[PDB]
Parts: sequence; C-alpha cells; structure tokens
Amino acid sequence: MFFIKDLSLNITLHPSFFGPRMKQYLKTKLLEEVEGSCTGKFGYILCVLDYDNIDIQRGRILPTDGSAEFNVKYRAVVFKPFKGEVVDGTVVSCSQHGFEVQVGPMKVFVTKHLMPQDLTFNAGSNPPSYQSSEDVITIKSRIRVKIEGCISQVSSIHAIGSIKEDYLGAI
Amino acid sequence: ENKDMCPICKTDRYLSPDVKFLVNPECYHRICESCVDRIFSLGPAQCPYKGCDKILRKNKFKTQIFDDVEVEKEVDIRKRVFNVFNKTIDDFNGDLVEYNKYLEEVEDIIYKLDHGIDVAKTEEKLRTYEELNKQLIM
Amino acid sequence: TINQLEEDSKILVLRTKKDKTPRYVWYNSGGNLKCIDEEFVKMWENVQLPQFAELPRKLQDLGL
Ligand SMILES: [Zn+2]
Ligand SMILES: [Zn+2]
Repeated sequence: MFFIKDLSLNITLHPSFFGPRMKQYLKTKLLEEVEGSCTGKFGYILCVLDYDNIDIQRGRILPTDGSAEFNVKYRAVVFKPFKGEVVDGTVVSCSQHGFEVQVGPMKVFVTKHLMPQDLTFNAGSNPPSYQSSEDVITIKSRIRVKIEGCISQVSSIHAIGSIKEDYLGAI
Repeated sequence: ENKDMCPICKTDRYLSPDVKFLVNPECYHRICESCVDRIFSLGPAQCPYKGCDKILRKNKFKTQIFDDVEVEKEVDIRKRVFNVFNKTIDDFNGDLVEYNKYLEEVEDIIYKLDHGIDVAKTEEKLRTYEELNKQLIM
Repeated sequence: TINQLEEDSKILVLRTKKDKTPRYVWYNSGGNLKCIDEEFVKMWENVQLPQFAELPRKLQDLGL
C-alpha cells in the first residue's frame, strides 16, 4: 500500500559542513538517505513531501568526533506491503520454484506449491514460461498476485504471494 | 448426530464441544471448525466426508438448526425460485384461479428441482429462470 | 495351552526365553489389549501430570 506518514530521522554532519548554508546540506542529506532506501518499520520509502517547510529543530553536539546530530521531522510517501493483500505485478525472473512477480519496488515470490494444479512449468520456451490450461505466464505478462505473508527486515523487505485462490492469476 | 459431525472429529462431546459444525450448500456434510478452516484455508478442495468428492468452496457457509437435508434443500430452492419468479402476474388484478394455477406451476418447478427427475426438465427450469430474470430486468 | 488361552484365560510373565520361563498363574478378564498401538503407548508415557491441586483445576477449566 502507498501511504503517507510523518517520519523523523537523525542526521549526522561533519564539522566541515557548519557554513551558514548548512540547512540546505541537511535537506540534501535528508533526500540522499531517505528517498529510494527502505526501512523495516515503515516499508519502502518512495518520496518526501513538503520540501520547503522542513523543520530543523535544534542541532546537538555529541562528545567525541565533534560531528553534529539533528532530529528532523518531515512528511513522506512510503510503500508498505501487508499480509493477504491483493496486488498486481509483472514477472521479471523465472524459477522452477515459481516466478518472481515485480510489484513496485518489491520483488514478491510465488511458490510453485501455492499455485493451482493446472499451472505447469515450461522450461523449453525462451524465456521459460508457466503454461496452464488457458493462461500462459511469461515475463512481460501481467499477473494479479494475492500476497500471503511479508517479511520486515531492516533495510530489506521481501514478501510471498499466491494465485491459487479464485479471481487471481494472469491479468 | 452426536456420533457423526466430522469424519475426523466425530466424537468431541468429551473434548468440550466448543467448535461449531459448518455445512457447505454443495455437499450437505457436517465439518467441524478446525478442519474446514484448514480445508478452505489450504485451497478449495473436497471434504473427505465418507469419501465425498464435491468441492468445498471458501466461505459461503450457514448455521443449521437441523430440519433434514430434504426440507432444508426444499426451502432453499423454494426461497430462491420464489425470488426468481417474484410476484409476476400475482396480485395484478385480484384473480384467484389463474393465481393458484401459477403458484401450482411454481411449486411443481420446485418439486422437479428437489427431485431432479432425469437432469432434463430442471435445465428447462433454469432457462425459465434466465427468461424470468430477463423479464425482471426490462 | 497358555499361548492358546488368549486374553486372560491363562496369564504369565515372559522373563527369559532360555531358562524355561518362570511362570505365573492368575486370572482377570481381558489383559490382552495389544491392539493399542506402540505409538499410543509412547504418547501416553510422555504426558507429564501436573502434581498437587493443579490437575483438578486444569480439568475444571476444560469442562471435565
Ligand atoms: Zn474435525
Ligand atoms: Zn462434502
């Protein structure tokens, strides 16, 4: 799901970045680290709304090294998967255990055992495709996958989907 | 019965019977909670109720106060066909003869459905349901 | 005759099959019950009973 949440991050700056323009640098860092990365607590961070009204609060000096620590509160658009969530995706890589569906920035995997019996694996084709009794699952094909479980590891999120139930499969 | 309510859980009276016993309308078979939940949770497959082969679907269950499968099927089909026929040419003017004749036709259709005959007249009754639905849409 | 007298018609205690088997001469009713699978016996010995008054409370919570 594509949600919007106010996140807070502690930014560390080197003593060489204490110019009057340092605020800009903050925002710069606040982009370079937050946009594109991922967190196991809020999901894949997509974008960061409100770039002009970014609160800076007050910077504190930690003991050694002399680097500066900041607490920034902002608003960001993030993407977080959920268990048992119907999503759509396109296949990228194919495997004998199942094809790897691509849903946004997340690469969900579908186990072969979590597939109907009529859906069979075909390696003789290029690329290897899953041929069923009516639908042919190829790379560029669009498949509606129902996510059964999700894993929220730090800076790394992988989920498992299935298409065995009704109203699923290729789009 | 107190001796058959699930092929795996047929005697749960001394195990504190706190689980219900659902029945699928496409099987008419009693299955306890912990079993059917795994059944439709692992995929729409058939229940092993005395070697049953009819597929049990996900959800679409019902609570049963037990009035025999014959009367339960006759009241389910009775209500469904009663909703398909609706009130077409019933209280349109106040006639009693043609109204009772049409009710006799509807009840004869429900009778042919609960008896099945030879799987030939019931299909014509299904086409009659599609025709009546087409008349209700217009 | 002891082997032919099935189910507590003639009981004994098989000790060793090399010393004429020191026997035993008592009677009850069934005594066989070898239809009880060995797996059920292994699952019966692995159950650790809650001592003291914990067992009646654990049985009154289940409804027995
Ligand atoms: Zn059961
Ligand atoms: Zn059944």
